[PDB]
Amino acid sequence: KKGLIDYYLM
Amino acid sequence: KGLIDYYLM
Amino acid sequence: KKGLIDYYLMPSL
Amino acid sequence: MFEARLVQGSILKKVLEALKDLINEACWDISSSGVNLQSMDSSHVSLVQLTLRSEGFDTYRCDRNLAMGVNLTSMSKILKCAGNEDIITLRAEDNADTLALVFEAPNQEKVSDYEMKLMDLDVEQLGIPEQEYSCVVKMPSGEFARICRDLSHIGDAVVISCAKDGVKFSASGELGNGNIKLSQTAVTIEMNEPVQLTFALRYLNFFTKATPLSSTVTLSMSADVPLVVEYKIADMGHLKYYLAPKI
Amino acid sequence: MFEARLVQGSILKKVLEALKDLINEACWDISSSGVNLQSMDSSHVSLVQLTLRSEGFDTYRCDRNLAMGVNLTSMSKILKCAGNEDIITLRAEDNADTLALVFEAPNQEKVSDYEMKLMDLDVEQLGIPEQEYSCVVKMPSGEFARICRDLSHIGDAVVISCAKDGVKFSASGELGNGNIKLSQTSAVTIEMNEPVQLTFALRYLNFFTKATPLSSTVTLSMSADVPLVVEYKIADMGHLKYYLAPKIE
Amino acid sequence: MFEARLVQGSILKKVLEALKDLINEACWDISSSGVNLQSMDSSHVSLVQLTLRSEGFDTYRCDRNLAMGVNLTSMSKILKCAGNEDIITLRAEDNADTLALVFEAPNQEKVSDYEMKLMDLDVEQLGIPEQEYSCVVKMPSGEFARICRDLSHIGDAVVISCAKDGVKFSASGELGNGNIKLSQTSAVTIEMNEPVQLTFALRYLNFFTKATPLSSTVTLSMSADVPLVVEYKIADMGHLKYYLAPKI
Repeated sequence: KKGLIDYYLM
Repeated sequence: KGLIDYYLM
Repeated sequence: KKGLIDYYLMPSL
Repeated sequence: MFEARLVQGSILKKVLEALKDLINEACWDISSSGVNLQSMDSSHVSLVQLTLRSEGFDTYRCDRNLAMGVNLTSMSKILKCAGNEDIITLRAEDNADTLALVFEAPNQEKVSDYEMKLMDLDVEQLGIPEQEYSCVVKMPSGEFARICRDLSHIGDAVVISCAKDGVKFSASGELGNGNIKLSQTAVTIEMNEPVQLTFALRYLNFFTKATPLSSTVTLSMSADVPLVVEYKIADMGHLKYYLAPKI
Repeated sequence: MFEARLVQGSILKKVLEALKDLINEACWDISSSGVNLQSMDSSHVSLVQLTLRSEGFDTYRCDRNLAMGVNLTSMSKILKCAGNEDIITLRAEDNADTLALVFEAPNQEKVSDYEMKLMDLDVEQLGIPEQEYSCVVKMPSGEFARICRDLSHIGDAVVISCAKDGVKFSASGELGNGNIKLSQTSAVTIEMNEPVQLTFALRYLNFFTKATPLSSTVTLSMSADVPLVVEYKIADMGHLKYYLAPKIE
Repeated sequence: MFEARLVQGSILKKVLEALKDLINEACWDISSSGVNLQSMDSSHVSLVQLTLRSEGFDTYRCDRNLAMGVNLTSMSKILKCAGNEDIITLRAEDNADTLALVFEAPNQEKVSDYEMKLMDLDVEQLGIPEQEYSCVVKMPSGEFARICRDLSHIGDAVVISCAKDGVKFSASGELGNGNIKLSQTSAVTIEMNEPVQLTFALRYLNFFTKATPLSSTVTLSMSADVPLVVEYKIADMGHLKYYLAPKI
C-alpha cells in the first residue's frame, strides 16, 4: 500500500 | 503488374 | 587426449 | 485554436524519450499558461510530471483549455522524424481528433508535417501535495545516471542516505554489496534532517532517460514521502519523477 | 583468363554491402566491357543492375566472356576481410569453378588470398527497356535515405509526388500520416516533362539506400505505369540501379 | 591482511574483461611476489595464466598467502563500477570470506567501496612446462585480432605456417578458403628455429583476443606437438598467457 504512489496523492 | 517481369523485354 | 590441455601439463604425457 | 512554435525542437524530442519507456499514454493538458502532463506508470509505483510554460515557446496560442490523449510510442515515432536543429510547431483545434506537428529544417528547403491520431483517455488527475524535504541534493545528472546504472548490477534497491557533508548510495545482492560516497565540495546538499531511504533501481533507471535535458538533477527526500527526481528544462519548465519507497 | 585490379578496393566492399541483403545469389557477367550484374530479388518486385566498366579498373583483362554464379553472402564475408584502403585483385580461369580475390595492404606488408567457390546458376536474363522519364529528381543520397527511413515508421507505402518546383514524399498508417516536402534548390534538382504521383513499397527502398556510401547523390527517375529507377553513380566507373515495380493494392 | 593499491586501475578492468567470457571462476593466488591466477576453460582445450608482480602495484602488502576463490562475472560487475582513471585498492583480511575493492576517483570527491563474496574452490594444482619454442612471432595485437576474426568467417580452424621471413594464417570451409601472409618487418618479428605448420581452433583465439586492450603487441610461440601460447604483456607488471591445445 505504501509502495504505491496512490497512497501519497490528493 | 507489381512484378518486374511485367516490364521486361 | 592430445586435443586437451591436460595432456601437456606437468608431468607431461 | 492551439498553436505553439518551439525553435529548440530538440527539447520535445528529448522529453518524449524521457517519457516513452515509463508511460504508454497520457493526457497533454494545454492551457494558456502552457503544457502540463501528469501520469502514473502502469505499476503505480511512480509518477511523472511535465511542465512547459507558454513563455518558453517562441509563439504560443491557446484559446480554450484542451486535454489531448496521446500514445507516447506514436508521438516518439513522429518526433524521430525531426532533426536536432528543427523548429517544431504543435497545432490542434479546440475539438481535436488529431495533433499536427510541423518540422522546419535549419538549412531550410525541407518541411515535414505529421498528423497524429489522438486517443480517449479517462484519467483521474489527483493532486501532488507540495511537501517539505529533509534533504535536497543537487548533483550532476551524468553522475547520478552512472550510479543508478552501476548499482543496478549489484542489486535491486538503492539505499540513499544523506547528511551535512555528503550523500551515500548503497545496494546489495547475492554477489556482495557496494557504497558510493559523494562529498559536497558540483555536489550541493541542503539538509535539515538526516535521511536513510530505499528505492527501486529499475524505476530510477527509467528516470535517467531525461539526463539529456539537463547537466544537473535534484533529489528531494524525506521519510514517509516519495522521492522527487527533477530535471529543469532550459528556461521553461521541468520534468519531475516521483517514486514511492521500496517496500 | 580474367584479371581485374581495383586500387580503390573499397568500391567493391560497398557494392557487396549494397547487394547482399537484397539478393542471395547472382551472375556476374564478365566481358571486355567490364563487369555487369543483373538480378531480380526473390519476390520479383525489384531488379538490381550493376555496371563496373573495364576502364575504371587499374588493369583489366578478359580473354573470354564469363557468367560467374556467386553466393553474395560468401562474397561479402570475403570482402569484409579487406581493409578499406586495400588494392583488390579479382582473377578467374576460363570457364572458372572458383574466383580468386587477392587483397594488398598498401601501407602494410600483408597479402591475403581468398578463393571463392562458384555456383552453377540457370541464366534467364531479360532486357531492361530503354526509355526517358516524366520526372528525374536528383538529390542528396543521405536525405533520401533519411526520408525513406522516417516515413517507414509511419506507413508501408510512399507516395512520391513531383512538380517543377519541388518533390513530396507521403506515408500513411495506423498512427496517422506524414509528408516531407523538398524545394528545388540553387542540391535538389528536378527535370520534369510532366508531374507524377506514384506509390511504392518502403521496405524495398530502405534496401536500396544501403548503396548510400557509393555516392553523395542519388537520382530518382519516374513515369506513370513503369518502375522507379534509383540510381547511384560509382564515380568514374559505373553505377548501381535499382528498379522498383509500382505498388498495386 | 592482503592489501594492494594500483594507481592505474584500468589494468584490472581490462584483465577481468580478458578472462570472464572464457573462465567462470578461478583461484587468485596471493603472495609476497604478487598475484597469480591459473585456470583451464571448462572444455579443457585452453588454459589461462595471469601474473601480476607485487612491484607493479603502488603499495603492496601480503601477511599470509591467500588462495581466493572468485566468480569472475561477479568481479567483472564490480569493476564496471570503476572509472577508467580510478585508483583501485584491493583488501582482504587474513581469514577472508570477502574481498574489499575500493575505487578512488581522480577528479571528483567520490569514493566507492565494494565487498565481494568469495567462493570455495577446490581446483587442481598443475604445472605449466617451461620451454623453448620452434617459432616465436611478435606482432600487433590489433592485427592478430582482425586476422582471427576475419578467418573465423571462412572456417573453424586456422593453419599457422611460419618461415624465416613470414608467417601465414589460413582457413578453409564450405565457401572456399583464405590465407593471410605477413612478412617480417624492416611491426612483425619472426624467430624461426624450425618451421611449423599447426592447426588451432579459431573460436578460442577469439576469446584470447579480448586481451587486446592490455597491449598494442602480442607474441605467438609454437612448436609441433605442444599447445600454442598467446602472450600479452601487462607493461611494468606481468602478463596474460593463453595456452591452446592443437585441434584434432
